[PDB]
Amino acid sequence: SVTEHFNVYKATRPYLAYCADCGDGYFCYSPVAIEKIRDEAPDGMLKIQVSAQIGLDKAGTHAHTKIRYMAGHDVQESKRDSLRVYTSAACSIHGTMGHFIVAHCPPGDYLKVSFEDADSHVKACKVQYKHDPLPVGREKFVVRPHFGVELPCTSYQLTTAPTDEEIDMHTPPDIPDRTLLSQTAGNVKITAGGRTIRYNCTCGRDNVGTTSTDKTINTCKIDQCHAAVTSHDKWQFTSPFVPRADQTARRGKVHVPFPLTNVTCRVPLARAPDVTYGKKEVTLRLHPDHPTLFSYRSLGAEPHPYEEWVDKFSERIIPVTEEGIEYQWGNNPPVRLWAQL
Amino acid sequence: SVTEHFNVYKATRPYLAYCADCGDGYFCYSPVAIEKIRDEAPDGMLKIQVSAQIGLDKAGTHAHTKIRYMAGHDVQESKRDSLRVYTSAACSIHGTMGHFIVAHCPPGDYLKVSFEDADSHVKACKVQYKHDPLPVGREKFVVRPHFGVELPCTSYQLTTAPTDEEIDMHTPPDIPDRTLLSQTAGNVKITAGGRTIRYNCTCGRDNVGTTSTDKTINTCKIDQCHAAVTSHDKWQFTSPFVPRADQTARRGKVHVPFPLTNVTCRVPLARAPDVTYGKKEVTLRLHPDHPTLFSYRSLGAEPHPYEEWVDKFSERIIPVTEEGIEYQWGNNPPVRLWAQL
Amino acid sequence: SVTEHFNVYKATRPYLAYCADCGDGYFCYSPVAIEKIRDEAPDGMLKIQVSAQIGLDKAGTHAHTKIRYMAGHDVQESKRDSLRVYTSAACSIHGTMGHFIVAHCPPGDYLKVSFEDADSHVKACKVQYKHDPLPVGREKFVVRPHFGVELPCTSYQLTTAPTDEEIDMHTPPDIPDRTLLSQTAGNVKITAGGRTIRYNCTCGRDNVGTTSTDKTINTCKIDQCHAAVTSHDKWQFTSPFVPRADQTARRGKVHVPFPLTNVTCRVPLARAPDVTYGKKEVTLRLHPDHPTLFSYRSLGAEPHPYEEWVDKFSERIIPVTEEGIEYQWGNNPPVRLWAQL
Amino acid sequence: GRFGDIQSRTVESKDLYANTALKLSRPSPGVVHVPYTPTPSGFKYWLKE
Amino acid sequence: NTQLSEAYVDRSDVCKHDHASAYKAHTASLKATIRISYGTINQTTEAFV
Repeated sequence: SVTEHFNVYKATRPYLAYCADCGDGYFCYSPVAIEKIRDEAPDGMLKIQVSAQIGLDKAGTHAHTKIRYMAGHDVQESKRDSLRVYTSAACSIHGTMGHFIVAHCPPGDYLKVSFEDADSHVKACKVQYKHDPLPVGREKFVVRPHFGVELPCTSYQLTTAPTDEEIDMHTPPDIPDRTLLSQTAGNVKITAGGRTIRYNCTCGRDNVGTTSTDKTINTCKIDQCHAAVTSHDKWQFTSPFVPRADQTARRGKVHVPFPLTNVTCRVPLARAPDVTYGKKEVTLRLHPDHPTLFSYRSLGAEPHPYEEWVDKFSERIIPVTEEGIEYQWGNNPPVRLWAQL
Repeated sequence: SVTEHFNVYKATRPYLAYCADCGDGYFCYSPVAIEKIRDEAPDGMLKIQVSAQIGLDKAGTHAHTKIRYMAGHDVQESKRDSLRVYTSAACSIHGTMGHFIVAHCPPGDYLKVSFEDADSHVKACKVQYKHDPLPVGREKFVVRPHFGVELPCTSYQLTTAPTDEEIDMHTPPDIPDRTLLSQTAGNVKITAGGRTIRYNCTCGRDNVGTTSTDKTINTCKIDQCHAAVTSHDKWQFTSPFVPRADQTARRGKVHVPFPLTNVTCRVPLARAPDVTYGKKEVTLRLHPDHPTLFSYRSLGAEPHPYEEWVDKFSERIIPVTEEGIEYQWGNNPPVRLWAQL
Repeated sequence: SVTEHFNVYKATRPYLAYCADCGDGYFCYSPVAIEKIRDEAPDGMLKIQVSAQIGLDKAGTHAHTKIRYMAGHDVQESKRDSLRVYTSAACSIHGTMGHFIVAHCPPGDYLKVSFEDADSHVKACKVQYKHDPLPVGREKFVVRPHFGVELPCTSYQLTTAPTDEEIDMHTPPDIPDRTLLSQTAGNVKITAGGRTIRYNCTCGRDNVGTTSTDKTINTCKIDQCHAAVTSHDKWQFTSPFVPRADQTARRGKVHVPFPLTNVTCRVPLARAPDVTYGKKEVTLRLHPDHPTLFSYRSLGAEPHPYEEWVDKFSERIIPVTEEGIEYQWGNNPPVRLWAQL
Repeated sequence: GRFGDIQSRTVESKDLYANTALKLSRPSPGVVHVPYTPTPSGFKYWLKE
Repeated sequence: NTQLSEAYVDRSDVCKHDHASAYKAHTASLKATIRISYGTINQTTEAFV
């Protein structure tokens, strides 16, 4: 249960993950991380598991224009409207909460997420993010403002729920920020800020020191003074290319958003064409719509099961007889195929 | 007629009303509507007419920076660029007249209009009217920047088109909006505010009737003595997704922008392969180009024609008769293949 | 020599021409357009050529905020966001060098070069931007972020060359100008400027005067008045559909920044299915991926070769002889079918 | 990766079978990569079917 | 209460030029420009056929 933002935001000074496609092909610890995606939608209001307190600023609750961009180039509030999505198209994030961001996009295969106001020059960490449409209903459109249904399907929650599960990361800091050392020749000096520089002297058995200030290593300097990124205060859960194998099992457990409810979506119910139920036959001359799903069942009879996606109006073979046929074409009731007399 | 822009725009200034797709999975009372598309200028002159005055400053005239949207919570007279006709694309920015924006824009089924200037931070209302033209000429391109053709077609009107279009309003404004309610117990303490507000109640001539000032209204309190801002000062469009509870069946007529006429256009001139004409044979090595209608017609003979809207470097099999082949493809001229030794 | 490519923009001050589309619908003066292409893409670095000094400032400022475009109505100095990738999307632009601009992007046919750095909204030199996939590997996946390949492809490399190629610039053109000067009653009472404007009067000695300081020439007015506005430091040879009788039939060269070279990349090594080498026949079954060639090869024998660049998870019997086969299905080693045991 | 590759004993119960091809790789050159590769998702594959 | 809705389908005025004709068939014409070369009378002659 995570129904207050306060401590779960007050813990997380986050780090940038190893991203081999941010720009052209450049790869480094990008300050906004793209951990996973989450399918919580009947349609796909997708909730990507992201790198900071996603909106969770240093202000405890989120400032909506204070997007908690969290790198060693610090945990600060960039202009929170600068966060956007590239789904192969400008995505429609309804919200962003926790270490996730939840909203719709053009449902497809080309993942990208963007910080703008100091979240990059343009900060677009991407993937080949396969998140398919998979629409409820035989008609292949998304009926936004009026549709032929209002049918309940398992959508996620757009109010990011506080906690029913637990994003519990482990292995506190071990990552790529190690330039806080500096060179002398026979005695190296120390002065650092911006990381947790754990030192290591080469001519010296005391050089292992976590840095917050100046220091010195006589007898061996940088170039044998190995000072690297150590930290604590979370589990920035599973940063690949970097230490998610930090050898200290010490974790942080926060919530996750989006409890799934059956949202009633505007279904595909369009007007069907002229029923050419012949005097010894059946047919249904139908029109086109968004890419439809018609159904033939061997209704009453041996089950000739048929169906179809739709992109042009066609006359379907209605099994004409007194023994019935089973029709049901795109979000409406069926046709009991009976010839009269 | 309709041949004066100013008062015919600014009489019934625009009313942001209930658009069924404004948000993530629900609509709202959207500030910018998208009413109906006028598309007959064959270069893709999609003139979408919606609930904003297309190109009108809020005080009435052609304000170049001002796009006038209005609500009873007041006129958002905002910037020009905050509307984007996201037609599967960016804004296909052509122009805008009257109550419509006329756009030559790229193809995409899930069109959108977005509003950002003083009517909201943004509002996105989409339409499925997929802007794939299939233009004039045989060829498989839309070629403006080379003069491959000047194809005769529809020039969708961009002049001062005052009176071919008529923006109407009959059964003047009918929709639900009662936001001028105030707090009382039995004599309701309402103030001035909300809209053109009447009461619909079980008592009072302002408790059930016109409130136009501060009031304590009797015989109808909060809880079941309602009120309503009805659309007045114009015959607004038809309001779709609206009611005829505004039962004043009357007349409001105004112009609509720029009906189309004749006009040339840029086109893809005919790309021909190398025809292997031989002593009893005809073949054509058609190279790949844009997917163009090659029309190898019977030249004077029985005209069983080879048609194709083809994008392949294939063989156009020229069986040359004594009648000759009529070989013309892709908006180039024909060829009269008289086949003789 | 290429130390002064700012000198290479000074001695040849470039300029866009009559461009065939600044919008979708006007053949006009496109002063900031996409003049040509240079696509040596082993890896997807297309460099579109533009007649401004894109890759330098107008005075010579090397930066994105010193973004040079050229015209006699001057070098436009933009910030680099007014470089416009509109290639069917905003492609991932590497930058600009000289006259060309290198970048990557998704596929498409409709390329747009926007030029709107502070001097306009944007001048949009559209062109048929046929950029194909041209994918490399066994698969149809394209990403940096897995450990899956070192594909040794070509790259339009990041070098600004001091000599690689020859961008040829010479023959400073002349601008058609009776409108930059002012016409008298029986003369031209006008000044020259915006070009070295040679005069041509219907009768008079204004019929030979080059323009930096005009005059009033009576007795041969407009109506027999003409002027041509030439330029000093004119080394630009590539007016495509510009007039080239700017009579210097000779060009100087220029170095070729953005040259091709050898560079590896990350690869989508396409996964292999469950392969039961059953008692009469092997049988592999593969899931969908990025669209990869499932590829059996007849090992040793008369080789049945057979691949298919598929993406739908299906099966194939390895007809596995004693000799057997080679199933290299999207970028693994060849599946060695020696069937026995 | 078949329909039911995510094996689950009882719906309230914790243990189960599982046949998704959880094949990680020993990692890449400088980036010490999680080389993880499971089978394609049988929840998503069963949604495909 | 009701939604006592009407609906007014009309000829949409983009068929103020956007019409389609269906010619019920009548006679086909013959306007002939025969180049007449009657020896030294070398000219054109055009008329109904």
